[PDB]
Amino acid sequence: SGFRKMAFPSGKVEGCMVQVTCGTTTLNGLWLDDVVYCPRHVICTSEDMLNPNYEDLLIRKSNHNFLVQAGNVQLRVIGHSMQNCVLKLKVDTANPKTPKYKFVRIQPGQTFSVLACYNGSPSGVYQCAMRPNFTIKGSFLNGSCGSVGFNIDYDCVSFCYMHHMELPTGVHAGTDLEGNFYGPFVDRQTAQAAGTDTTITVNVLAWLYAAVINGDRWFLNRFTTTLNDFNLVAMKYNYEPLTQDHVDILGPLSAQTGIAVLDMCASLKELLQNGMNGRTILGSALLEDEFTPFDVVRQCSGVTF
Amino acid sequence: SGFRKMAFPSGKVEGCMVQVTCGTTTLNGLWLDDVVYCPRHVICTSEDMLNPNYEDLLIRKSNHNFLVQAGNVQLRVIGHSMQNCVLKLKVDTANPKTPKYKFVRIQPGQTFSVLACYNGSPSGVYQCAMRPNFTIKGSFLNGSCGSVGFNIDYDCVSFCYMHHMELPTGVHAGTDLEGNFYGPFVDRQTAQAAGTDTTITVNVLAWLYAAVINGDRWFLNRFTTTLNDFNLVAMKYNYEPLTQDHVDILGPLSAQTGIAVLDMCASLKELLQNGMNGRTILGSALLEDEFTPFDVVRQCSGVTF
Ligand SMILES: COC1(CS(=O)(=O)N2C[C@@H](C(=O)Nc3cncc4ccccc34)c3cc(Cl)ccc3C2=O)CC1
Ligand SMILES: COC1(CS(=O)(=O)N2C[C@@H](C(=O)Nc3cncc4ccccc34)c3cc(Cl)ccc3C2=O)CC1
Ligand SMILES: [Cl-]
Repeated sequence: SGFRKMAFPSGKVEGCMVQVTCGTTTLNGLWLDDVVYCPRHVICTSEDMLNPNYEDLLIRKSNHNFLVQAGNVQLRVIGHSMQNCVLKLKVDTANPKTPKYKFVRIQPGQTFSVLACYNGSPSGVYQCAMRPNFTIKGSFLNGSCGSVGFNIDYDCVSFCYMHHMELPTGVHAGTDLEGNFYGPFVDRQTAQAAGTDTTITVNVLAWLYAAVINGDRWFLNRFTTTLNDFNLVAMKYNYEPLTQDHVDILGPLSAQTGIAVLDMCASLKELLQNGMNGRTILGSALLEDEFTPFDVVRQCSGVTF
Repeated sequence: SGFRKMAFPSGKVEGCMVQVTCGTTTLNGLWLDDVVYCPRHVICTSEDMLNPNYEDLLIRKSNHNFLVQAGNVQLRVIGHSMQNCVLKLKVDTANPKTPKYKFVRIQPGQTFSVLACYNGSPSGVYQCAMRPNFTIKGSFLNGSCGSVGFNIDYDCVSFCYMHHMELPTGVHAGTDLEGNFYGPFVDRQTAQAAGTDTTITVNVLAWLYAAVINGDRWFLNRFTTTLNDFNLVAMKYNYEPLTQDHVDILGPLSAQTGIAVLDMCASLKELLQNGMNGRTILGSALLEDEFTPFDVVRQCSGVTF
């Protein structure tokens, strides 16, 4: 029993964190095999940030202009290249702590663990989700650039996010490990704003199933709904549309609890209308959307209470 | 910006997790130097658990009855002894991954990171607090016994909790690393209940300071109060008493935000008597009490390990 916002154990990722310095700028890098990956804005001065010409700035750099530090050991840079918004520094030593890994680009609604780092040193681990507006609600300060997001399903680490910037609303933007930004963002200090955010409906449904598995049913009702009537209602509460894909994905949780997806959809509709009336669901007074169907299956028991 | 329930990086602890098997029972162990620490109930069958005489059960065991597995390597048990509710298995190999460590007994209200393990393999990391009723609200399934709680102080891991059991309410009970239970619990299959819980007042105040640092000030008011007046209010809402020690500990957060601790108490008093009125604080509709004053400072300043 219990249901917590659970992050993956960070040890496999901690062994890859390094500190990258280019002139006056210092940030974090990810050292896998003989390559160190970091945000390309490490080559920028504060006077460059508005409209940087990265190719022009990079062509003026040599290998020895990049200082890479792993613990208290200096790594020797023997090559450098740019792939989209990520800089790849070839080093003379393969990381002995390199775990089995993959680079994956995730979709909105997907969750991951973030290992927040400063000066190549991990300071904390937390779980978060890729918001529908392609931002993440992280906890990041100046110097956290280069911190990564990952999932560790089985023994392989799937890297899905590298931190690049904070937007004026306090939310964060970054790229996949191939340097492609999530969302309509750019690595420039120009005016950029996150689009209107929405609640991840399939994730709220998954979390309602997690509550049934753990013994709670106060929110269920005798009603059902069509998929379209649910979306007509939920979108009036800024909820993302629920697709047939989402309904199919919730199939196993539906079979485990005995509650059809569209019946859980009717329960959600009622919750949005009534609020909780002083009650909580899994220790929360809000509807939680940062647990996917896959997270619920991984954390909860296979036997309903 | 941002504020997350953040756990310490788990890597130093992951390198210590092993699987302990005694007959039919399998659980987790903590391997530090040449000793493996695990719950002493590993020697119990389902019949023994009803009324166990642990010394009598232990005297029957030999070193070879205990199977200890570190990754895919079998460790050789060369001795065994009991300290309170923890079993100590002496092994022929010192753990090469043993970090700098201490065993500390924490007090209610203090927080720690939990590395949830199954079969000696870490599956997740989450942050939680020692509740005033000495239980923890964890996320644990069968096989999680032996999972540990810890904090990191500079480069030293302070082990403070080892998981033993789940109570009927779904909350958890365990011991320090010297086998002393937190709370009025015993290690046996018998009816036990968590006492009435209370809210950790100094922690709610710390979290209100965190919200102010993050630009959430709607709950601030022009009022102040006294320790006597506020403690009457706290007693009424099942809040733990606030002492002069708590006020002193909140001193730095008070100086950083410009809000005197009893100024923040008058905000908390108004929140208790009147609610949030449809508003949230740091994305929560409840008053959060699982962040200590030190956690707020550490996360708002980026301390690394
Ligand atoms: C909105 O103003 C901020 C960010 S900034 O310092 O002005 N800044 C510097 C930098 C940036 O965001 N860095 C940071 C990353 N993560 C969390 C940060 C929390 C505080 C300070 C900086 C942080 C950046 C990088 C790129 Cl690729 C593009 C733009 C910027 C940029 O705008 C103060 C929040
Ligand atoms: C309250 O009923 C439960 C627990 S139990 O299975 O009946 N049980 C087994 C065991 C125990 O708690 N184990 C578990 C620990 N953590 C999470 C667990 C989730 C499910 C099952 C077991 C879990 C235990 C150990 C000690 Cl030292 C003393 C007593 C017990 C005990 O009572 C069904 C939840
Ligand atoms: Cl995805």
